Amino acid sequence: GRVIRGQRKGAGSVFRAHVKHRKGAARLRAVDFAERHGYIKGIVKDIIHDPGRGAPLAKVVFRDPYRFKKRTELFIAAEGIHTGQFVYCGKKAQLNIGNVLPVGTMPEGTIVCCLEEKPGDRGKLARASGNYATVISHNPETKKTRVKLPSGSKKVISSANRAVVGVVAGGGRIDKPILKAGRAYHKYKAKRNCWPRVRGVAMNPVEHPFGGGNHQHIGKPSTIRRDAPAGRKVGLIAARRTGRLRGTKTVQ
Amino acid sequence: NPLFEKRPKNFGIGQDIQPKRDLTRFVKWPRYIRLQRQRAILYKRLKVPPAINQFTQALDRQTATQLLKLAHKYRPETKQEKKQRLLARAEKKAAGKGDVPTKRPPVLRAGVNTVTTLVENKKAQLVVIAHDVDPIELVVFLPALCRKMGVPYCIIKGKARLGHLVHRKTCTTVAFTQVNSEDKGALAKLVEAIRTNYNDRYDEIRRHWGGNVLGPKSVARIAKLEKAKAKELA
Amino acid sequence: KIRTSPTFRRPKTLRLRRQPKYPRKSAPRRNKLDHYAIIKFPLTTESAMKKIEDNNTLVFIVDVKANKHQIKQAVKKLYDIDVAKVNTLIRPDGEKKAYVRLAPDYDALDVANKIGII
Amino acid sequence: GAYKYIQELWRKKQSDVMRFLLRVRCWQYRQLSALHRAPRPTRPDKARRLGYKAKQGYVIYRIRVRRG
RNA sequence: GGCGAGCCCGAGGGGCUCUCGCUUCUGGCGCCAAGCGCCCGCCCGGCCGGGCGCGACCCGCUCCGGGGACAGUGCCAGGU
RNA sequence: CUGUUUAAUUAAAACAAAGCAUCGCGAAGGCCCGCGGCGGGUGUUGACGCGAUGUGAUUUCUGCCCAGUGCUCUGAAUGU
RNA sequence: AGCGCCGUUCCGAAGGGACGGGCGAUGGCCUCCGUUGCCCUCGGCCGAUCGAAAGGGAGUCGGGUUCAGAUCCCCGAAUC
Ligand SMILES: [Mg+2]
Ligand SMILES: [Mg+2]
Ligand SMILES: [Mg+2]
Ligand SMILES: [Mg+2]
Ligand SMILES: [Mg+2]
Ligand SMILES: [Mg+2]
Ligand SMILES: [Mg+2]
Ligand SMILES: [Mg+2]
Ligand SMILES: [Mg+2]
Ligand SMILES: [Mg+2]
Ligand SMILES: [Mg+2]
Ligand SMILES: [Mg+2]
Ligand SMILES: [Mg+2]
Ligand SMILES: [Mg+2]
Ligand SMILES: [Mg+2]
Repeated sequence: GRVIRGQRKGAGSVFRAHVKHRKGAARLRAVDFAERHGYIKGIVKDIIHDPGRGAPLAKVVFRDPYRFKKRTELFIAAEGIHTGQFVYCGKKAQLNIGNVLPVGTMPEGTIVCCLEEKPGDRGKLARASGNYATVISHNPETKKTRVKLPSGSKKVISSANRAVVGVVAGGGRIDKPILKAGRAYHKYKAKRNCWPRVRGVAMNPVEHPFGGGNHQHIGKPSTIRRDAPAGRKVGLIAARRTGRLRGTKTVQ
Repeated sequence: NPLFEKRPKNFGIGQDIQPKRDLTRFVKWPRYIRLQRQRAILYKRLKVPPAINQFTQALDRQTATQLLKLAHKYRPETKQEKKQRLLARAEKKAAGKGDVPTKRPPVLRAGVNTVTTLVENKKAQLVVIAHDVDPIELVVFLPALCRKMGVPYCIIKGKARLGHLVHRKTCTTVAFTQVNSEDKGALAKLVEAIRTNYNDRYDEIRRHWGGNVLGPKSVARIAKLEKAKAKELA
Repeated sequence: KIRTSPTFRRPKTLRLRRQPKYPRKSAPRRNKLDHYAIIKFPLTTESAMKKIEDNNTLVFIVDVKANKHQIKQAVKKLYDIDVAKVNTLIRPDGEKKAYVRLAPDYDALDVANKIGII
Repeated sequence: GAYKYIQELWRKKQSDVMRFLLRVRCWQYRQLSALHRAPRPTRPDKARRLGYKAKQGYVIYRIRVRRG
């Protein structure tokens, strides 16, 4: 009869993201004439650590092509850039690490990251630390571009959206074991209040469909369909196949 | 003269900043501007019924001005001179002791109701209509009624311009009923050109369908496609 | 007519000054906090008399709505004496007590002898 | 006069000449606020048969409600 | 517009078809115009103080893109 | 293991823990809040991320059963 | 339905102020300046407002004084 923990997550009362010490949203520059009919050069001031994120944030200063003012943007620092390196943003920019340019111009097999789903989405895909997307196809007519995302999915996107070249800095971040609960607590304290993660079979039937019984067992098939109501989707959600995997999943 | 040199500024991609341009095509207009602007584009895109296509097709700048100069002689009598003539009437009546010392002056009739009650009884020699009316339904029925009654009807541009003669802000229609003996010929000379333009072509106007015009950005692309296809066929 | 910026703002229009055809109130109200209503009565306590001769300052129980400038003006208008400074405090009972220091040329003893307190 | 004509024309509001006008006016009113002031009634005959007279003191408001 | 590249015909040249302008060795600066051609009032055909255009091209019916008669919305019906 | 636990009968073998596995989701999305809006949390987020479960330092082991109950996928050949 | 609620930059004509120049009027010893009305040019709020007697926040110290006050009152010495 009581709302479960996974159901209380959507209320946003105490489960809000700790966004106090966040430096800024990681987004690219706005598409304009100086970007679609040439390129502009900017200077990287410094890279900083964003709490709750493994990818560093590089501050880049560009010169406004219309007003006398310097524009500061926060990009995702690709691995292999240093303070003082000139970063070029535009259509006819040279293919180098750090420079952003539309995917319709780069050749096949280009390892890029921080791209956009739609032209103007301003850097939404492949933003985690050490991830990249691989361009595999091109279409001159009916402009489309096939990319392979870090999840292995091959998605077709527009040929006008941009992507910075290179892999995100901070790779291999998951190779280190947390090695104790204190480091996990300090990690999740900057992200959000979701760490304790009490098992469902430990509590009572009032707070979870799995709790109860004199023996700490589930009693019901953990595989639950997609049509289950709120507060009922627990355990595996529409598990098409369970158990230890045998090779590659190869699912589209 | 010794040192008067030129400083050519390069306004390209990244040499110098861009100067101040018109930017009228990209300025963010208010909501009441954006609503009243795209209404014309909608009227041009949608296939308007043949009952609206009667309007937006009016007299040229010559015959309309001629009709206005003709109507300027039979304008409705203003309130100032109305009070003047009503004050003079009671005086000259006691002076001369006459029944009707002033002949009824021929004047045009204003108002859609008056125009309709005149054309239904066949009392109007001519009808002139405005097209800047916002609710078109108050006017769509009039051209068919004049076609059925056989009277000459003509549409003109500007309800305010139609309006100024009647001394009011907005006037929909005006009916000519009585014309002087010396302007009868000038009126009959133009009713013929009005009949051959509107009355005799009523079937073609009713069968004509306007609108259905795409934007230039959508016409240029289809022109490119048809050119590339013609260059492939031959 | 050139639009230097793509942002449309409200045009600076003319605003007429408020010219009332008739006053909403017939006559202005009388200032109740006058010079005689600012101060009420001096204190005759031993602590107040100690400040008379040893400090050349007077003690006055005044209204709570009066500030230092109003107290100074009321004293100058009522007793025709100069004022150095005024220290006001709200008593725990709700009244306001003001220590008003006279100028060195004036003596508090003669002011006290002239106005009641000795 | 003409109000009878306008009434008998508005009665058949499923023809093309009336459907086009209704659709254009619905689109125009969709962009405006939920409540605003129409300076003149869109249906003069319908306002007259309800009690609206063309004189000072009578106001016309246009307001939209959620269907359902 | 050739300070440019052309596949071609061709003696000078032409445009059937086209790429398009000028920021990539460097932790610097870059705005509120130089010039040119005209229009006024003041010093006898001069100085000073101002105005317009080109610089910075023209025309047009959506601010620019991506979907789109679908998605979503209201009502009803059947599953869970 | 350190840590937490029934204020006022329990301090534990219980809970939690790193670690080990599995499931859904490429944003017109996944999991939820909400009487209402293309309203809100995750999200100043983008698969080294988010959301939902099981087991519970390290080492070695992870046996056999899809019949049933659950989950998932397919062809308007095929019944209701 | 509604007391109203969600929403805080979203779908808003959401800058009422100033540097300077020009026209016009007014006042002070109309020599010279201070204002008012109008015109031109320029001017992103990161959206009103509230939110800390431990956060940020310019500037007072020494001696003496009462039955109850002290960086507050007096003397003397400074400062914003
Ligand atoms: Mg647990
Ligand atoms: Mg239990
Ligand atoms: Mg239950
Ligand atoms: Mg059992
Ligand atoms: Mg009115
Ligand atoms: Mg569009
Ligand atoms: Mg606890
Ligand atoms: Mg105990
Ligand atoms: Mg969401
Ligand atoms: Mg273990
Ligand atoms: Mg087993
Ligand atoms: Mg099976
Ligand atoms: Mg405050
Ligand atoms: Mg002291
Ligand atoms: Mg004490």
